[PDB]
Amino acid sequence: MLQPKRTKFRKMHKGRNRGLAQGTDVSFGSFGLKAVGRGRLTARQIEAARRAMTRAVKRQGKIWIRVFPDKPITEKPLAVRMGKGKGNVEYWVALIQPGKVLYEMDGVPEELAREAFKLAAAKLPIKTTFVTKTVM
Amino acid sequence: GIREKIKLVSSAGTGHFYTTTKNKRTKPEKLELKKFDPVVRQHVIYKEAK
Amino acid sequence: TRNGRDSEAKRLGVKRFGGESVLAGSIIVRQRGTKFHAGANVGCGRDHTLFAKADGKVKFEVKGPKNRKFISIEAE
Amino acid sequence: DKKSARIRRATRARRKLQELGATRLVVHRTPRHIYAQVIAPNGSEVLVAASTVEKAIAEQLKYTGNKDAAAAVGKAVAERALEKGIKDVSFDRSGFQYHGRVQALADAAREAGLQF
Amino acid sequence: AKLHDYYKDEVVKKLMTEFNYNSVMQVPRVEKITLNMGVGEAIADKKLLDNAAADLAAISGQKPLITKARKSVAGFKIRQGYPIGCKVTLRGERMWEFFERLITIAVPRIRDFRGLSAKSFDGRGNYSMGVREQIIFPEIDYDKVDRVRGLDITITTTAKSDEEGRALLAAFDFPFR
Amino acid sequence: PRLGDKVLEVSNLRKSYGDRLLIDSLSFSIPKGAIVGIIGPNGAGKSTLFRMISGQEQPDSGTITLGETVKLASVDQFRDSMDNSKTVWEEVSGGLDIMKIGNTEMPSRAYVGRFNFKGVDQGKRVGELSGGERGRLHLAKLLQVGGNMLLLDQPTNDLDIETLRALENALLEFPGCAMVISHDRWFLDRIATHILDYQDEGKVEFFEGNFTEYEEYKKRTLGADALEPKRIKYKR
Amino acid sequence: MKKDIHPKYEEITASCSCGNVMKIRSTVGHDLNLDVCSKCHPFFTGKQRDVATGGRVDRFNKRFNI
RNA sequence: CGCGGGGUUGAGCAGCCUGGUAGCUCGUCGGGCUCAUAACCCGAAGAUCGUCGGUCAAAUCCGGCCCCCGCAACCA
RNA sequence: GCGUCGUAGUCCGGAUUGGAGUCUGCAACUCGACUCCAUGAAGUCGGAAUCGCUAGUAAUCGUGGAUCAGAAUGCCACGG
RNA sequence: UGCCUGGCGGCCGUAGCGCGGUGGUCCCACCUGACCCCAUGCCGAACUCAGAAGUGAAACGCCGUAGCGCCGAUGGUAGUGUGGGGUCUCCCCAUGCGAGAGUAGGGAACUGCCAGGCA
RNA sequence: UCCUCCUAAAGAGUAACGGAGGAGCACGAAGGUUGGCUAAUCCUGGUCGGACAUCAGGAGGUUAGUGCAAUGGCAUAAGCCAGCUUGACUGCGAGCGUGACGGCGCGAGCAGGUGCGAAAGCAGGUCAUAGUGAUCCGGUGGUUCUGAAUGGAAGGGCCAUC
Ligand SMILES: Nc1ncnc2c1ncn2[C@@H]1O[C@H](COP(=O)(O)OP(=O)(O)OP(=O)(O)O)[C@@H](O)[C@H]1O
Ligand SMILES: [Mg+2]
Ligand SMILES: [Mg+2]
Ligand SMILES: [Mg+2]
Ligand SMILES: [Mg+2]
Ligand SMILES: [Mg+2]
Ligand SMILES: [Mg+2]
Ligand SMILES: [Mg+2]
Ligand SMILES: [Mg+2]
Ligand SMILES: [Mg+2]
Ligand SMILES: [Mg+2]
Ligand SMILES: [Mg+2]
Ligand SMILES: [Mg+2]
Ligand SMILES: [Mg+2]
Ligand SMILES: [Mg+2]
Ligand SMILES: [Mg+2]
Ligand SMILES: [Mg+2]
Repeated sequence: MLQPKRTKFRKMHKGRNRGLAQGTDVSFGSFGLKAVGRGRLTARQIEAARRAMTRAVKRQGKIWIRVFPDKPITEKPLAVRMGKGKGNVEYWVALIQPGKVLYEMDGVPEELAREAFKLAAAKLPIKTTFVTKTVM
Repeated sequence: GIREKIKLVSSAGTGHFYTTTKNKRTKPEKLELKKFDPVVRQHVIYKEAK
Repeated sequence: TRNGRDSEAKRLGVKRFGGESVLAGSIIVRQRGTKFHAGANVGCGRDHTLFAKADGKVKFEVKGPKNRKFISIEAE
Repeated sequence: DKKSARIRRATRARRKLQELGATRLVVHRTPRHIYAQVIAPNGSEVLVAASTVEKAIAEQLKYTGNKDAAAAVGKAVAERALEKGIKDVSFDRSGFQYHGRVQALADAAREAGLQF
Repeated sequence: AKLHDYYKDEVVKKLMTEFNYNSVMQVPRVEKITLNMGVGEAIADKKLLDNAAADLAAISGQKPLITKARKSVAGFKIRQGYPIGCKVTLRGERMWEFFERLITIAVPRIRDFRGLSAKSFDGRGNYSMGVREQIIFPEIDYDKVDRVRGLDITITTTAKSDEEGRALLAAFDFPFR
Repeated sequence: PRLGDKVLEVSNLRKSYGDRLLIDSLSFSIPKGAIVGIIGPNGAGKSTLFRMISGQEQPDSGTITLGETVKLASVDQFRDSMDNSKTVWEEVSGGLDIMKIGNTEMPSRAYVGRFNFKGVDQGKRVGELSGGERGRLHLAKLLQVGGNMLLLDQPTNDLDIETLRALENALLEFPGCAMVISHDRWFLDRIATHILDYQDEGKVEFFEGNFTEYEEYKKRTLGADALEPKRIKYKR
Repeated sequence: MKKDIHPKYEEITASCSCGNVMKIRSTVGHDLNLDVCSKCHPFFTGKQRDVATGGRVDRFNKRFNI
């Protein structure tokens, strides 16, 4: 489910999601799933979009997951007033900004790779694209 | 607060005293130090008292 | 809730910046540890406060083998 | 190491003296000789010096490098400083324990008119 | 003393020829000898330390220092400050005398003696050897101290290698293997 | 430790300091599991007997043979050896958290607390103490050698009756041997199995049994006399 | 040293069972007589003495006197 | 999850009191008494003190979690 | 009758082991008896409870015999 | 002035680590002895005192060498003060400032006052 | 109520029933000085000794330590050991910082006496920041300052203190 072990602090601030991404190049695999849009991307969406890639190739290739949630997102319970502290931690999300490479894969043909990435991008809430390794 | 207040009387015969604290459990002995006496303007030995 | 207490601000920081013409005994910088060190014609109180020892302009320098910030006072 | 542990042995006195701006009388005590010189408060300009290596002192001593050699150099530098004008000095231990021929060099110069 | 002169005469002319040294001082030499008696289980009472100190005062011509614990470890239930061992360092004349009365009177008295495992070096020519018994030396006549305290001896030499130290120690005819 | 059937035998004991002699023509043998109450007038050799028995004096005749399986623990009259400058823990334990009593080992805090000295009380200075606690700490300090031969020289000096009954109980399940000097006839009546009564002209009577039948032996060899005191005065 | 802190260091002349009398300084106060010394070294005899292993079929041939 | 309490052998309970020391009754096992079984007598065995952890040192002190048991959920 | 050991796990205790052997037997490993050297374990008189014995008996010491090539601390008899 | 060595500084890795060869006139370190003032929670290991038979082995100090450490542009990017505009949880335009990381590369320090050799 | 960190937008300051922790002491040495010393962790060898006890030498370069939370600091050590002592002094104080005020803090230097050091010098408590309670009313010791006709006293006042 990709939830960190032994975190220093339990609750974090809201923060802001600004700027452009850093891991914008395919490094290990030959085909990557670059994100174009911006937003936050939870742990279950990572899991649900990995069981779809794994079924498409279904025996072969290495699947690299570059993003990791490591960010607590709280919420107040139902029918409670404002104040009286901060809400309990429920799920963990990974902040995504344009240019970030989310998933990447090696060992499969380009056309079958494109099929697995299209199935992967129907579970993700941001506009993502398909990118291939280069030589710099 | 286990330390109790004690006063260092002046042995020079005048009425003058400092005031400090002392753990009467760990140190049941009687303190004595050479301090200053403004009344006489000399260094005299001060011994503790209630 | 369980938390929700703080402590009053202590108002540290440099008081006389670079180039100030200070008087004798005037406080130059309040600090907790020893961020700046005491150079020529300055002292250091028990609070690590740096105070002018003689009147004159302040000068900040990074002299030393460990690259430490020093505060000194010119005789101007 | 000997010398490295010696510079650190006498750095606080070397630094306190500089902060006071006092002329210092440094002492170097090798097993074969002993040296002494006086430096300006800044530390760059050195005014006078005397040592057992110097021939005018080594001429009279059978063995340079003992107490009777220290008394020679101590008196020699004191007679050299007082002719110039330096009468206010601060003794610089420089790391060597102030017991042996380091001391005799101090006492001889002190007795020879140096005010410290 | 006698062993020091033995060195100065017929160990220098041996080792300089053996290793083709280019200078006199390049020959290795012994600098110090250390005797350790880690009394260990003495947290119970101090008599185990007093008697061990007397033991080291007997074997060695000095008085032993008491070395205490450095780190509090609960695996052996000891905490920092506890006195745990007795140690004697010997340099010079007393080192030579102890060496003489070790390799002459002491070391052949070992029960089931077969010699010293010459492999047991620490890679710098320093040699370490336990004794497992206290009765080897004539300074104490058996039925005086209850326990049989085994101790450890360490010869420290100035060899930059290990075969140099081995050759030095074989020049004095050690019971090597 | 396990104690054999030859505990202590003295034969033809004789002692004197100058002209006046304390003990002469004294002999006995002590069996296993015995408590020996020693009684007599003040200054009659009772403590000198213990000094002889544990390597401190020399008889005029000799032959005080102990057993080969005897370990001796002694407790004397005066609490003077220990210094009035240490806490109870530092004094009894010697600063060690583990205390090997004879064979086994016990924590020092627990061992000292078995004598009614709790965690708070284990910080009190010895000079800043009472008489009864002084005696209790004396006993706890000198009874840690774990030897099965107790030589107690008036251990009931300044102990309340509750601690007295505690000692009376604790002296009966102890499997070794004990020799107690005491002027407390009521204390010794409970625990005494053998008697060492001193008399005039250096007579040291040895009798087997408790005071109850010692009185019957006296009434068998009866002598009746009641003119005990003189009761004169101090001043005119 | 430290001025009467250590036990006395006296020059005894100990002896062996075959002689080997030599001058060594030790904290004994009395020159003891003991067993062999390095002069009577079991360094050229003791090694083969310790060996007490080997030989079973030769034992059979001794039992096979028939 | 708003507030409290508790978790000690196979069962029921002490000891959590301000830190160094695991206890009672029943139950189990092995002998004895009896024609045999109960009852009774003697001897012995056992618990990582809920769990993840956080003082030389804790079952006790502190927190995370699990379970169970109570209480409160009022004025419109 | 004479000595020694002087109350100690011992000059008590003879278990269990390592070697060397002798016999009967076609054959001694599982699985015999005994001998020699060394090794020297529990054990310091025994909880609840329980057994025999009235006289040459109880207690203690030794000898013999049936089975049997070899193999009794058992069984059956005899005396002090 | 050349040349090397010692003491006190300036400036703090472009100056510090590592690899190799080097020097014993003088100076430097080990060195020899320690009874003596002096010291070892044991020891001339260290700190001291007497000296000088050897040695440059160790340790210093010299150079040579790009395995490190270290310094490091130009250009671009991120951010951002003021003024405007968008589909405005984010951006864009005019103007002013302008990183960080990284690349090219530079890289075995320079030096100022005294005493002592040698020439 | 007090202390430390973040929110706090690179001077100071800045709220919430915002996010995480501590205090209501200790020390007669755990203070002052004069000497002296430098940690964690790992590797190899070495009696009972082991994953880890003491010893020996190599790497390591403060990942160590501080009387107790956090932050800043500390090699000239503020960390560790020893000797001698009481400056954990009296009267003052140029000049500053911080508060609406009550108040709180820092401070060279002057006068009297003192400790350490051969001296230069250092010392008006502790590496710093928490360890705390105005006034009234009383208690204790000193002080001719006043003392209701005068001489005393009572009671006040002043200093130290509960
Ligand atoms: N060293 C000695 N020199 C001289 N006289 C001695 C010495 N030791 C003991 N004595 C004498 O012997 C006696 C010692 O006292 P002892 O031990 O007999 O005490 P006690 O009176 O029997 O008992 P308690 O201790 O109950 O008073 C005294 O009479 C004393 O004078
Ligand atoms: Mg026998
Ligand atoms: Mg036999
Ligand atoms: Mg037994
Ligand atoms: Mg027996
Ligand atoms: Mg009948
Ligand atoms: Mg029979
Ligand atoms: Mg027959
Ligand atoms: Mg048969
Ligand atoms: Mg700010
Ligand atoms: Mg505001
Ligand atoms: Mg401190
Ligand atoms: Mg210092
Ligand atoms: Mg300090
Ligand atoms: Mg502090
Ligand atoms: Mg009047
Ligand atoms: Mg009044």
